[PDB]
Amino acid sequence: SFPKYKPSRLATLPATLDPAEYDISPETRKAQAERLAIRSRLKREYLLQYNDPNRLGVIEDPALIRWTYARSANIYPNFRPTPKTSLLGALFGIGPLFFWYYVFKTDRDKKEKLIQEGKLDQTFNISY
Amino acid sequence: MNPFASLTLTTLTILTIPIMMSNSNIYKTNLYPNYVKTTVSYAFTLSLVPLLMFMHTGQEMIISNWHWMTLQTVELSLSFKMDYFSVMFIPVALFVTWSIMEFSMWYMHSDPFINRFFKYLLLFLITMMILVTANNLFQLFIGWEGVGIMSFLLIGWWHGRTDANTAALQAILYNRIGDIGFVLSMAWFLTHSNAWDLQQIFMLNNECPNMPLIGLLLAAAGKSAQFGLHPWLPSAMEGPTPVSALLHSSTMVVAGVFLLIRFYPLMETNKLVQTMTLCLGAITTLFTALCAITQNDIKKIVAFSTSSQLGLMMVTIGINQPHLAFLHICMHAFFKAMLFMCSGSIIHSLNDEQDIRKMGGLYKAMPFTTTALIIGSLALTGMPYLTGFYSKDLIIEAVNMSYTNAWALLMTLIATSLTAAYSTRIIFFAFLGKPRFPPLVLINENNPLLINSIKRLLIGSIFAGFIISNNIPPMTVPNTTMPLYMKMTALIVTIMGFMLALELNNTTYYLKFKYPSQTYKFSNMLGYYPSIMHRLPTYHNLSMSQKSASSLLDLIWLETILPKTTSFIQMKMSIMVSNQKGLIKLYFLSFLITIMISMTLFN
Amino acid sequence: AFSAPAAYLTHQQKVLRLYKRALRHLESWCVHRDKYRYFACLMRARFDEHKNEKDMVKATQLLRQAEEEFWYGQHPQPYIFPESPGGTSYERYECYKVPEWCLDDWHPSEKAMYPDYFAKREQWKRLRRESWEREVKQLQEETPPGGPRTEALPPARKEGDLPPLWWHIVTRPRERPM
Amino acid sequence: SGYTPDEKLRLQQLRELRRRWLKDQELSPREPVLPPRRVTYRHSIFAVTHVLIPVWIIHYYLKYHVTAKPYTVVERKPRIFPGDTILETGEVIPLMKEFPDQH
Amino acid sequence: SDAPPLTLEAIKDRVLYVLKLYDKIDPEKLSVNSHFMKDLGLDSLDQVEIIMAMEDEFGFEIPDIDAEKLMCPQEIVDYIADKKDVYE
Amino acid sequence: MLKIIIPTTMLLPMTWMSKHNMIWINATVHSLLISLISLSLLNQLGENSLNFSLTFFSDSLSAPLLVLTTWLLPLMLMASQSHLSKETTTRKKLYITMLILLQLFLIMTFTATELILFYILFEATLVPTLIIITRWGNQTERLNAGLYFLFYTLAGSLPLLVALVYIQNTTGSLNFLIIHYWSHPLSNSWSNIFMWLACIMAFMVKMPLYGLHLWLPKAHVEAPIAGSMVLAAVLLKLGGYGMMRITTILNPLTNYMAYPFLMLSMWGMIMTSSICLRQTDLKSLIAYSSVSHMALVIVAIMIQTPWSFMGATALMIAHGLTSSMLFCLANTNYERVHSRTMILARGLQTLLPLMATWWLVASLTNLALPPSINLIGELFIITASFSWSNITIILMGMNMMITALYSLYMLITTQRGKYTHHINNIKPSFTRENALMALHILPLLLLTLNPKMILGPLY
Ligand SMILES: CCCCCCCCCCCCCCCCCC(=O)OC[C@H](COP(=O)([O-])OCC(O)COP(=O)([O-])OC[C@@H](COC(=O)CCCCCCCCCCCCCCCCC)OC(=O)CCCCCCCCCCCCCCCCC)OC(=O)CCCCCCCCCCCCCCCCC
Ligand SMILES: CCCCCCCCCCCCCCCCC[C@@H](O)O[C@H](CO[C@H](O)CCCCCCCCCCCCCCC)COP(=O)(O)OCC[N+](C)(C)C
Ligand SMILES: CCCCCCCC/C=C\CCCCCCCC(=O)O[C@H](COC(=O)CCCCCCC/C=C/CCCCCCCC)COP(=O)(O)OCCN
Ligand SMILES: CCCCCCCCCCCC(=O)SCCNC(=O)CCNC(=O)[C@H](O)C(C)(C)COP(=O)(O)O
Repeated sequence: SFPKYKPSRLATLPATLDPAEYDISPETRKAQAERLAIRSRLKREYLLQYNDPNRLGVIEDPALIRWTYARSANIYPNFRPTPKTSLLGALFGIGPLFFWYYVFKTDRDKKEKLIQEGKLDQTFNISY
Repeated sequence: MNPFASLTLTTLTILTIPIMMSNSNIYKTNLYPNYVKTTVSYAFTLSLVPLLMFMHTGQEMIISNWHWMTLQTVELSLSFKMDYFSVMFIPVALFVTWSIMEFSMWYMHSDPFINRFFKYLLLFLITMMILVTANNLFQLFIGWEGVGIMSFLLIGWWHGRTDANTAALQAILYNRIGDIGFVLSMAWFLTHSNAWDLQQIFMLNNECPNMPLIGLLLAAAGKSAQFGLHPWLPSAMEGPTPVSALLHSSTMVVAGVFLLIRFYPLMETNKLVQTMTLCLGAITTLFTALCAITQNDIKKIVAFSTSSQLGLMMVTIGINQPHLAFLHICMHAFFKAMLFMCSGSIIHSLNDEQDIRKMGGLYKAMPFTTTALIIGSLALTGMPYLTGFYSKDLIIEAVNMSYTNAWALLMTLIATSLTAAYSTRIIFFAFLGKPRFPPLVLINENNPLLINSIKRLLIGSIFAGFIISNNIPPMTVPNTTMPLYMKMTALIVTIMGFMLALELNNTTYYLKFKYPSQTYKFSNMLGYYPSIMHRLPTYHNLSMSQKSASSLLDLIWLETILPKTTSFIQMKMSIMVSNQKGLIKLYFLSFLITIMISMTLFN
Repeated sequence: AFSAPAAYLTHQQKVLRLYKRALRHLESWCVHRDKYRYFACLMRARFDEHKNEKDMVKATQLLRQAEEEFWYGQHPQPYIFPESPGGTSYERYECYKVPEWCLDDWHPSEKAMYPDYFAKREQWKRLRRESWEREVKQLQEETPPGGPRTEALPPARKEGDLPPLWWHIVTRPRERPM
Repeated sequence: SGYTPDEKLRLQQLRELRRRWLKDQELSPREPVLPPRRVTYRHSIFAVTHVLIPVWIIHYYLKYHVTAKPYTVVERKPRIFPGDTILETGEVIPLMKEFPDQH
Repeated sequence: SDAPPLTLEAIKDRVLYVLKLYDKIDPEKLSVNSHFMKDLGLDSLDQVEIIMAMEDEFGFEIPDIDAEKLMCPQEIVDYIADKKDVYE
Repeated sequence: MLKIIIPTTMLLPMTWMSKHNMIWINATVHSLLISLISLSLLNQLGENSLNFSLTFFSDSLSAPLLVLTTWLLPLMLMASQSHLSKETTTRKKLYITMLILLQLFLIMTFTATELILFYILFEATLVPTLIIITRWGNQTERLNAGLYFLFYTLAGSLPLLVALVYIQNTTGSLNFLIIHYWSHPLSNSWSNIFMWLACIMAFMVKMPLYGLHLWLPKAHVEAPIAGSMVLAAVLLKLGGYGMMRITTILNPLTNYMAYPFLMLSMWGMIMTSSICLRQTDLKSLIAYSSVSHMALVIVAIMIQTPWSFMGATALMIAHGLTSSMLFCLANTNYERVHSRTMILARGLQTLLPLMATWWLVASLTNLALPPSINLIGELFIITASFSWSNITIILMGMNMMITALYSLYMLITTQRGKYTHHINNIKPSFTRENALMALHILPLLLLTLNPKMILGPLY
């Protein structure tokens, strides 16, 4: 026996180490055959559109339009106010602002107090 | 009058003429690389004169020739500094660059865009010369960014390769991380010292505070590829071999170290920053040597050796010996450039093969490269009276004979041992065993360009250390008295590393095979630093950039708050107001209610 | 690369792939030729101990522990050929690969040079044009109803016919165009 | 395993077509039809068009323009050692304190 | 580079050379069109070893899906010629 | 000042009376001549200003903006001449009329000795832009974009007008000179706080602020090439000019009230720079880059120091030129591809090398590479912010890093790699497009030789 490989999000499971691959069955074989049939149909359509000498333009890719539309224009109509979404939006849109405001305010009050007491040594500080 | 200024500006000026002629007809012919090489050689032999004048007299200058914008009490001008550092580093860089272009004449013989390659090399040289001679921080920043952009362009020379573009972007990312500290230092210096000139900065800072020096240290770590920001230098070997030999081995990568050399009057007055510099250099050299001692790509091994030498330079800066670090820069340029040239020659001879597992008997198959690589390895590890001795031996003596940290000294010694280890690894795995290259032998060296370019740097790597050490004036107190055992610490450490690594490598012939240990996996995978740090942060950034920044706030909540709420409220109010069935009974009752309210409320 | 993929990998294909990977990684581990030869023959003997095995469940149990052992000792920095998908020169010359249709946009002064080449190109374009209508018909009449099942293209069956979808396979730029 | 007969035939036809195309890619001896139309010595001219003229321009610009304004070019004030004399003044720096010389 | 423009004659010469150095095959019984599994009585593992020999001889590695269906030396030379774009 | 206004007005009669096939040539020639005429305004004084009359005056803040506005029109005409080829003469003349009207309104706005006249012209610039966006736009969303680009602006600008007239009731004059010479401190009161907000948010909405930047990606994406050029180059600078002109009376209340907007800009620059990293559209990415740069300009203006103002002026000029060039390059890609998606067409350096060089130069100048004026403005603002507070340097450096990252990402995705195989309609770049790129880029590298020309009145 040898030490076992532990998969992670950024280090996925190897293809040859998946327990599902070695569990062969007629249903799995049929599913793979159908997947390859779909891929073959799409490839045949693309090649038929590609090798045509009359075509003098790009081949429109409905997958690409669907991807771009879902990324950009389909976000809001499917949005729902949810405790997860409300809390995450509030956090990532408000917390950093107040955090940086507190940091800069504390720094500037410290600097102003030091100036008022005069113990800052601002000699040669001409350009501002 | 005083030809020092005329010559020292003429060198940099004539370095720019082929860039002007790049739009002429000569750029479209095959004589352009010869034009550039001749220009560089003439620039070197012309810059040899200010060096002679400095060695004779010690003459230094500041040439503030052109006046740029003046901003209230701050004046910005085109000012060049011609101290010892500039007048010494310019000839060495020009010599190395001349050798590099002579080598690239043969190495890039089949590249269609060879004139563009030579133009890029010349532009990088011009930007580096701008960086070295700069007298104010803005010109230094101009050079800092020019060399980085040229490195980005030259790493991704083959833009059809995904990995080249990835490496170029990696280098840009790390150099911008250093740029953060560089800009911090510039801002602090302008705000407090009221100037970016070196003279005023040195004058008004008798006891320099922490922040500007920390910014300078961050910039130096970014550009010199210290441990925190190291992997871009190993990854930069995607570019052509001349690029790896010129930029990422001898000239560009020392720039950050040079920066810390330029601000040494402020460096010596601060103790915490010196300790940070020494620790960073020690950890960098140790880690890079440990990663080097187990690599299979020869170019990767040479790059890791360069990074280890940079860490040693940073240690020397940290122990308050800037001049010795400059001397180390001068010697390292010579011998590391020649080593990379030998590697490129071997690479070309074996039909673009880089892994050492396919390189066998070359001691007799190619003799000139063999002797050049042997001399270079001996100089790098440190052989007495060679070019590497006059620098590295003094580095070791200064480290041993001064008030440092014990751990940094230990890591410096172990790094020296590991340097010997990877040198003997390269020699053994590439020159000693039986041949392992494909049967079609295409080994050839009969070309005057390659031989001349290698032999010039060979003469340099043999004589330049002695000549320069005996020519320059003394700039520090020597360690004239030493323990006898501590005088030979570097030599015995190097010999022990040589012998131990040779004995370990000789056991590969044994007909026994065992699975690797954890230390081998850790050292071969670069401490696993390139994996995690190039997968965990980036993803966690990019995902956020689409999940929170792009979709959650920009597309949903910012849209929900101002526009969508207004639209919904206006639609609801319009529907409520306009939805009247047209029955005058309701309108008349509302009018009666309004009349009653007006009579009972407005009086 | 050229051959169309199959719906799945058979057991013999998997064991051959494991044999190839294991021998390559052993050669990566064993730098010297004699050591590699000895250990590769030892590995071949270890592999051919179970060649005659017949039980399919035991066969699947085999090659699986073998793949795990291979993964444990897979030489994390294996040898890769320069032009291979992991090599140092994988896509060096992809920046010099220019499409053939770019020549259609050349200036007449540029086409004045190399006239024989453009004449041959005109013959090629006519041949592609006359040929294409027939190729579509062959594909239409030869393709099984319900769409293709495997992305394998049939050859030409008549005399004057040409292999369907041949233009962009014949007109590859080069392996080293410049 | 191996090629199917249809695969064999298709590979043969595609390979012969590819070979024909590759042969067609070759050049005839007259293919580069270039239209002509116009409107020590090498080093000797190079050293005067690339070195001497830049030195002349830079020396003129430095001596007659840059040095006109104050503090544009600043020297190092070369070292003064005992036993030296100054051209401007002619006075001689006095010698040192005669330390005991032994080994 | 300085690499000579190798021809199919050279490719077939080198392939036949490598196959003749294979001691499991009698050199006097081998042929250009001689099949591996039947005419020479070679196992599948021996075929993949031949593929490895070709890869280490020509300096490039053939993808496994293409390698596993190469059955005679003639097809191997043809495949290498298509890979390297050999004219004559 | 009428020596510039009257030729711009005569540009209209000339266009209408011009032959059906000579409109573009006449418009370009006379617009370039008017730009040459307006070049004379660069000769400023260290004294007050160039007070031509009671209605119009010039300043070294107004002069570079006026020069850029006059210079933009020939480039806009050259860019628009391509996609309007199949268009009727009357409507092409209408397009040129809209461009001329926009230029005239901008020229009169940048002088504007009085604040009510400034507001009138500053809101008059809205109508031609809305017409251009909603008429000569390709997508169906253009109308929506127009609505946004309208109402946002008015939502900020209507209160300002009220504040303006209120000031004239209290101060008695809205003339800039009298306002400067008779400025009095603002007491920290709720009424003064709301007057500050009314005076400020009108210009903050058009920069735009990070919270109020929603309209900009829509308006930039759905507008034609000329609309995108004029929006990115000049129309965004109106808010900065108004803020620099109006912050004189807002002191000392600016110190307290600057905090929310300073925080919003300092975080929104990071937010938009990160948004640029994950973007499937070129125009949207350029728009978000513009948002980041204008957020930096907002920070500079709110800091209210001489170095802040100098860096702000330099950054506005440089960003205008750079964004116009980037939009032009994206439109040149789109006219061949008709998809406007980064990942669709790739490896264009192989097919169009000179255009790849133009792309590289545009990306470098957007990356703030020294000694470009982009870097000069960025560095001046960074130094002023460091003087304001030493902790801002972290956010500024992060912004620089992400800016370089997304700039080189844009360059590499479109120029490097392997070309798309099925795309075959990529014709060689025309002389017009190359001339447009050169005329965009040369002024930047010439202005870096004379930075004081664009550093503003506080130089
Ligand atoms: C005061 C008196 C002064 C004198 C003192 C005495 C003089 C010297 C005494 C000798 C002492 C040891 C010298 C032998 C070195 C070992 C070489 C060896 O046998 O390697 C094979 C062997 C494994 O080989 P393999 O896996 O079968 O590889 C398969 C083939 O060989 C694959 O082969 P390949 O063809 O791929 O490549 C072969 C390559 C590949 O070999 C490797 O894999 C290298 C990996 C091990 C060697 C690295 C040693 C350097 C140590 C620096 C560590 C700094 C601290 C790091 C902290 C780590 C924290 C986790 O090997 C080499 O080329 C040579 C390797 C380096 C040896 C030559 C230089 C080392 C001697 C210098 C050490 C001290 C003298 C300094 C002198 C100055 C005076 C003070 O390595 C080991 O078994 C490791 C031995 C030592 C490792 C110590 C680190 C263990 C860390 C674990 C945790 C520790 C606690 C941390 C707790 C933290 C909690 C927070
Ligand atoms: C949405 C995307 C961005 C859009 C623009 C956002 C920026 C606008 C925000 C305006 C800045 C804040 C407004 C008022 C700031 C005054 C300072 C105050 O916050 O501090 C304390 C003020 O105390 C409390 O804040 C009282 C006010 C509380 C009521 C305000 C609601 C708080 C959250 C609402 C946010 C919604 C804003 C947007 C509306 C559409 C100090 O207490 P005190 O010394 O006594 O008062 C000093 C002022 N005096 C002298 C005139 C009296
Ligand atoms: C993109 C959308 C941005 C919208 C901008 C809105 C912010 C501007 C502030 C709200 C409008 C106020 C306009 C006031 C014009 C200035 C006049 C003024 O300040 O005079 C004050 C008047 O001040 C007021 O009356 C202001 C009252 C506000 C009424 C309208 C409320 C609108 C919404 C307020 C909540 C939002 C606050 C922040 C909005 C920021 C935008 C997001 C003095 O009044 P007197 O009676 O003359 O004093 C005598 C005694 N000394
Ligand atoms: C350093 C890397 C370490 C890697 C470690 C790897 C360890 C390997 C251990 C292997 C263990 C086994 O035997 S796993 C054994 C897997 N099961 C079988 O092989 C059953 C039937 N075999 C076949 O059918 C084959 O195709 C065959 C007949 C061989 C040829 O067929 P051909 O006629 O088509 O050539």
